[PDB]
Amino acid sequence: SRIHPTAIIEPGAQLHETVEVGPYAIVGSNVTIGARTTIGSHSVIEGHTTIGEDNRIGHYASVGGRPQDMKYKDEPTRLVIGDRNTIREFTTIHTGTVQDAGVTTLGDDNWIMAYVHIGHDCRVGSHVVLSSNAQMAGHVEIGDWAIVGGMSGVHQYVRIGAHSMLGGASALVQDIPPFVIAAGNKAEPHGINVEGLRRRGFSPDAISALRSAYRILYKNSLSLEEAKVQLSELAQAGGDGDAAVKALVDFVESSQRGIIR
Amino acid sequence: SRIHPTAIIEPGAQLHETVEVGPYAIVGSNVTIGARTTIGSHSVIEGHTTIGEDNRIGHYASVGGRPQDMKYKDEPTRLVIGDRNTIREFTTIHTGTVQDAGVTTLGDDNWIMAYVHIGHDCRVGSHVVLSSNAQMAGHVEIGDWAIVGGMSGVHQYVRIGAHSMLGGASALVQDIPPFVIAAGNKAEPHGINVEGLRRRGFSPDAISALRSAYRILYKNSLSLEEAKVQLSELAQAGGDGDAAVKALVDFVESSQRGIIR
Amino acid sequence: RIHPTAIIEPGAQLHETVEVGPYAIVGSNVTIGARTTIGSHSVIEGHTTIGEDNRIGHYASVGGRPQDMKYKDEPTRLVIGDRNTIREFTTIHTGTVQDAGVTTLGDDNWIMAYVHIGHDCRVGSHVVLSSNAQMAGHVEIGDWAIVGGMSGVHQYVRIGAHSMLGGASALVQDIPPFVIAAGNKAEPHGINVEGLRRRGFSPDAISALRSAYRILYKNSLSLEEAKVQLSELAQAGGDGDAAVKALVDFVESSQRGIIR
Repeated sequence: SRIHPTAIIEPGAQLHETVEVGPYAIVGSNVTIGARTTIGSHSVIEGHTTIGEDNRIGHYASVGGRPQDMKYKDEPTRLVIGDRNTIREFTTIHTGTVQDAGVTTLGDDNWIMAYVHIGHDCRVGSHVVLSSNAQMAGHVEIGDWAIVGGMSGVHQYVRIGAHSMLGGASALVQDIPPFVIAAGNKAEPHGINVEGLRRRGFSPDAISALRSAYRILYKNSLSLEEAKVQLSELAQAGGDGDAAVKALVDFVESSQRGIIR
Repeated sequence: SRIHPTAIIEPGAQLHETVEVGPYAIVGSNVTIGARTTIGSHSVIEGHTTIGEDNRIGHYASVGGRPQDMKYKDEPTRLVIGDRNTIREFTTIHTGTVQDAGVTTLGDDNWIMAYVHIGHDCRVGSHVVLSSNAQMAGHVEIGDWAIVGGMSGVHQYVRIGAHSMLGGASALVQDIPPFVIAAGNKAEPHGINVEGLRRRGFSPDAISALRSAYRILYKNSLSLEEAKVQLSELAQAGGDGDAAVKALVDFVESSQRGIIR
Repeated sequence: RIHPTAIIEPGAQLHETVEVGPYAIVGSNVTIGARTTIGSHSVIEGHTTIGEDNRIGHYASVGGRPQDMKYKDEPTRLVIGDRNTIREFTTIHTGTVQDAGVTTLGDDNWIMAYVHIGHDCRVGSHVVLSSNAQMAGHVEIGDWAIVGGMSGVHQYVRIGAHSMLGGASALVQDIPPFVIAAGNKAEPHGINVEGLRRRGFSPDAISALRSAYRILYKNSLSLEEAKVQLSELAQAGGDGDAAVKALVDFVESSQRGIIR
């Protein structure tokens, strides 16, 4: 049996014929699951939840549970998950709220370790690593390739930029710009994520441009507005780093909570 | 049917006819559950445990497990939970120890989020919010309406005053006085919980008296002895704030671990 | 003894006296020795060997695969000894072929709820891991060590025997044996005197260790100077000499360095 005889697939659940479901797991009536996804023993998949293909969901995974927001009134809010995600034990990923945009999202190729909590209305990209017991409150955005260290907590509405890194045992209450390492309680910036950018194929010129960008943003007493002018010009320098610097200034121009400093 | 056929209700458990119990849940022989309480799938309710009415206990909730105290020798100690509590996933609430009063207590209208841990002999009031992965070691008192932020740890024997707030990712090793906001590792005081109090119906004059009390206690260079005298006088001003200030000074005077500074 | 709803995969080797509660699962490569009990909903898997007189609670994930992205399904191992208490929502993982292929726990350990023991950890005996203490890969924990609740331990850190880590601490370097540490990040705060007394260390041995602590941390010595002076104390033939030797051998073998 691809579906264990002790699993409960509630009428209405839509599972591709190739989906495997382990013992004592439950799949709710409003769940849709794509090809080759596996669900481990004791997991509960619920909510108005769409899961993609080739996902490896472990034991005791709570996927699609309702928001922990006291304003939630049982609205059929949504959770959408892409492909090739690894989701480990004692994880929680919640659906959205009608006060925001009604949907929590997770992309592709993510690595979600044990005890990780993804609150209502989060938007997580692709190739993200969420280490053990990393916990995000509502409406957190996490860009592609970001790494969140273990036993870290992230405040509601915070944005974590693409290719950024949050050290373990950190408390993050403002935005991490893309490409930046942050750490501490509360978390502060500590340079460009050089090791990460090297492993991902960024050139020494692109990395060197981002080091300049970091200096401009943090180490010259520039106001955020003054920094944006300088960063915008650096983004047009004609170098390997142009696109990366443009992503940085687009992220800082759009910050709600402001950025860590 | 209200009790899922795969749920195990041990002979001797006393459930009101309207209690619902989901798949693969277990309810122990010494458990009592009152009207309209729902127990989610995979949950284990055990110990000498009394649960009230209209409680919403989610999946994978461990309610009434034995103390994690090396002195515990399988005594039939108790856990008492009131009415209208919401208890989410991967939660742990333990019975008491015979070295204290043999009981852990939770009142009514509490919001207990995922990964929350309530150790032996805790005394939790009503309208309390315990955010995700807030963990309380043994013998912690939590006053009505208090809020504890996510990923926060509270040392054994700490008291959390009514209407106080502890920020996320904080470590609390001394008492938080009622009406006070605190944050950090270790946690320090950061003023009166002004907006909380206003939303709960505290008058402008009551809040102003509490702001004055906060300065007396923390900002005016007074010894603890001098602050207690001045607080005792402020509590007799004849204003709306009198009862709140009295509660504050009565709390300060009863502290055994001391108050946060 | 085995609840009818428990799933014991063919191949699992359980002593006749092992008890297994409702809805628990024991994998085909697991061995479990005499008088060990497994609570409801627990999943015991991997190439896992568990000893005698263990008390494993509900929702215990024991023998799960490494969270290392390099893991490719190799038959790596977890070994647990005797008389361990392992509480709820715990995770203990097997090893990786990039280290020595095995995660190990000794005897008489107290493993509280939400504790995480990552791949390739090596945990001794009489260790207390308090609620939600989490250890990344390749963490070594010496005998009698106590790790406080909601603390995180970086990969490859070594916790010395008889040490203590306070709650809500973040440990990124080694704790020498016999030392108290606390904070985010964790810093040293003296010899664990109360611990040593309870465990039978003599007053002379404790005084030697306090002297050793000052040499290492309080006397403005370089590491190289401190090591020579600790070695000279270890050679002086007093009660406590073996303990001081253990300290300097630990400091000399540190890869990540010691907390300061």
